Amino acid sequence: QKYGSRTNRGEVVTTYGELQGTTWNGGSGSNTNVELFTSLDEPLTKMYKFMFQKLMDIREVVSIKIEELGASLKDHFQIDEFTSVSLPAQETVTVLGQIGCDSNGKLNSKSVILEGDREHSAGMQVPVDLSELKDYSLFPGQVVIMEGTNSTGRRFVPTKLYEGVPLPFHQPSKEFEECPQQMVITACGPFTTSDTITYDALKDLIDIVNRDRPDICILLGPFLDAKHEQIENLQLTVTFEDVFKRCLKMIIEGTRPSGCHLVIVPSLRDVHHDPVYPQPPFSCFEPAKEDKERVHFVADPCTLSVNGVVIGMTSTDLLFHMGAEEISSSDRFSRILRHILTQRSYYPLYPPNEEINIDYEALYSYTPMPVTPDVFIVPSELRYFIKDVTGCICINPGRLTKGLVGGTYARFLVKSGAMRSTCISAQVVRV
Amino acid sequence: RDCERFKFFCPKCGTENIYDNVFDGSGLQIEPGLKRCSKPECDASPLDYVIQVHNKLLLDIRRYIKKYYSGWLVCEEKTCQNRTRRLPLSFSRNGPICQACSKATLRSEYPEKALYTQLCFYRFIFDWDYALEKVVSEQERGHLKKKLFQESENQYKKLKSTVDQVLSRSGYSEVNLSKLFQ
Amino acid sequence: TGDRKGDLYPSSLQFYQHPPTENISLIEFETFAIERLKLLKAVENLGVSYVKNSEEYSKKLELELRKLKFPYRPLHEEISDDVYDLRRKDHISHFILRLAYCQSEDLRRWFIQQEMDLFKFRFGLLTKESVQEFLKLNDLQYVAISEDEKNMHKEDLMNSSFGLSLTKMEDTEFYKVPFQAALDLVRPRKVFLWRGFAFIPHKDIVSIVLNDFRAKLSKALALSARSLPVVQSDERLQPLLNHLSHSYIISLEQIDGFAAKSFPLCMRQLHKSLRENHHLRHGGRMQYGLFLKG
Ligand code: SF4
Ligand SMILES: [Zn+2]
Ligand SMILES: [Zn+2]
Repeated sequence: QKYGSRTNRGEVVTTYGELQGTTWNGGSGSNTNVELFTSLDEPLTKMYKFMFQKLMDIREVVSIKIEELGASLKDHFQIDEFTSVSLPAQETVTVLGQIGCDSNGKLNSKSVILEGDREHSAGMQVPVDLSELKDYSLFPGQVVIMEGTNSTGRRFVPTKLYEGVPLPFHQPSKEFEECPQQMVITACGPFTTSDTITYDALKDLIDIVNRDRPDICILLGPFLDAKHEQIENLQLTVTFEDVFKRCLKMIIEGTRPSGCHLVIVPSLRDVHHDPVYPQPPFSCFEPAKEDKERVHFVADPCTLSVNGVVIGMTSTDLLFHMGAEEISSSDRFSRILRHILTQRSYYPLYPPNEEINIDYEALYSYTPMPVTPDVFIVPSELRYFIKDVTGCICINPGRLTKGLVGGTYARFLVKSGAMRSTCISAQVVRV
Repeated sequence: RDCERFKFFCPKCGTENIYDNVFDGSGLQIEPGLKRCSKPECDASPLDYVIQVHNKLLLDIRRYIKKYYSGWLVCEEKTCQNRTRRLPLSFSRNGPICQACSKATLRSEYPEKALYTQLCFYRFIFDWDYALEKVVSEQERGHLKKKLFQESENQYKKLKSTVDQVLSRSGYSEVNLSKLFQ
Repeated sequence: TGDRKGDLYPSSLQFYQHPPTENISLIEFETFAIERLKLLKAVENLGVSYVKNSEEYSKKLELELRKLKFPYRPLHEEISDDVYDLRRKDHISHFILRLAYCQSEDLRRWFIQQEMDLFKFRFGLLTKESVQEFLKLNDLQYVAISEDEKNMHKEDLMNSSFGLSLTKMEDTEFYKVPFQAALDLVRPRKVFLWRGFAFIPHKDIVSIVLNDFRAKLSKALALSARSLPVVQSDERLQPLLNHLSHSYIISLEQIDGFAAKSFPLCMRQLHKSLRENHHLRHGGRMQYGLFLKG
């Protein structure tokens, strides 16, 4: 009722980049090449056996994460030697470690501990005293290098916190120099109103897709939300798989006129899918022979290449997860986004939030960020935004539905080699 | 004996039904658990709402997987009993060293064996053939190995297929024999 | 060959040369380990109690193999899925026990002995055809002569094998073996030698096979003991392997109690005297023995 009678349909709630006309048109995915970013590491494309984690394996994965990031930072900063975190230090020493909270609550400036890696510290921890640090921004699981002293052997006092070093951007090949600008419409779940299971917002978005004919449509989960009031109280008369199959058929068949490449990203809130992160791609739907080349069932997180433009995307609410734990000396979202980019992982928070199941071997294998993406799609319960963080266009299109009321989606234009202005324009628009 | 039993609320009467075996009752009065509601005044058959049973089973499996991946650790020392989500990299020969007392090992609150046994139990409470062979007696087996229960057998097979599918994706739980023998 | 099978397990008997490469579950690991430990302990107990050639030994060993579901009989049908499963069991369990039984020389010897015994039994249950198949699959190359060569040396073969009739000989096929393996036959001149090979008809052969097996197995155990540090770090498998060898797989005392209440006064007196002096004259012995029989 409330959604159907909305009056702000099509309103542009946020804008960035070159001004464009009131109407956006795309190439219908004609001269479009969508693939997974070809990096050294193989992508997650199939289910991996889970529910069996050895504490030793988790220890090894965390330790190697710290060690690898510290090695890269040491080469970049020309640091001579790292020192064990636990040992006393009367003079200033450089220490590599990861941040954490001394208790189970939320991190605060008086509850910070630094845990070293196995190579340099035997995994030992030390309390941290942030009284002598003038500026800082710390979240649990953050790999840091600090110059400080430990006079009592019991409390590390940092004096310098080395800044993060983001990965270099992608240097596109000339193969896509002559390709036109590409239009991407991105939306995130939930796709149905809190009190309905009819997917009205999804129908409106599909109508928008057919109207504007974008080159890529990135749909992020959930598609059958686990927190939907109907799902939790067991009022559904059909199986979860059937509802999800109906939703996917609606999406794929309804986009036939647009000829738009669909990129489907699962969510941890998908009640019908495996609850593990990194999430494998959906595998319960077989597109018809006429839609096989258009539909891309990708994994969470995903690094996509679109005519040379690298788009990073994750369904996980990274900003909400890290905002609850980040502590700063004095834009918060920009700080968190820079933290994500500099840590070079799509989920650097450790321990994770209570709402995400992390398989740490798969996390090690499939969460490293190959490069710094040209566009980074990070849907969040927080407010929509389009930010420029260290040259990367971070887009939060919100969620298509916000409770009983309609939500928002985003549309942006990407061209490889433009001007670094790989993102010509971007807009958060209302549904 | 330490596994949670399958709780299903009747859609009609709303009374909880606890399922711990494929079959309920003794002798010729034995029938599959999902044939009749636990409330005598209730005539609703849970086998009618098998879609709801499937959905509740999937939700329960999600709940147990979430419990396992929460990664809660408790100190084995009675005088410490420190409970943390964070796994420290400082290990003794027995496992992670508790950072509250620095003298005892942290044990998983919900180990992999617990989740594996829970999934195996959910498979057990829907294993028609196993119940017939092992649990059920001779006269009861004869009474249950006839018609009038074929539909219930098919529905139970479908419900067991879900737990089998979940277990097929479990590593427990995996031993790589290549790493052992070289 | 249902879903994920292959030619990896041609024959029932094997020398256990190639380690398994699969990824198995912890439950499967434990089940296989314990089951083969039961099998080997049964082999040891039956060897102590009975003569290994005895029929009681064979019957009890067959019963144990059937109870634990291990391959013991051939099947001239094909590689049925169930059969495949059994063979897989055998192959994995063996190596698991190797990991369990390589830490100490004592243990090693024990393992070897039991394994040899089992192998011998299984060989004893192999039909000649199957036997040859086995001898081929492992490149043992113990003959098999052609029919044409057999006719070529017909008279020599006839005079070589004791008590072999013309037609019956025509119904038999020989094998070619290096003479270094037929020492016990050549030494008393009961098998023909031609160009360094003995022509042996279709009891002693098992011995040679076993010798080879034992050599291999000893070598393997040495290597396993050399590769122990890699396994000790896997806590999951440490409680099992480190302690598998010590893994569990009317009463006289109450008589005194009976003496309190049920025993008639005669037996009470006899029992009191017996426990006081640990000796009874003949009459007491007879009376008390008959009562305890009763
Ligand atoms: S002989 Fe023993 S049982 Fe019989 S009357 Fe005497 S005391 Fe009683
Ligand atoms: Zn009822
Ligand atoms: Zn403790």
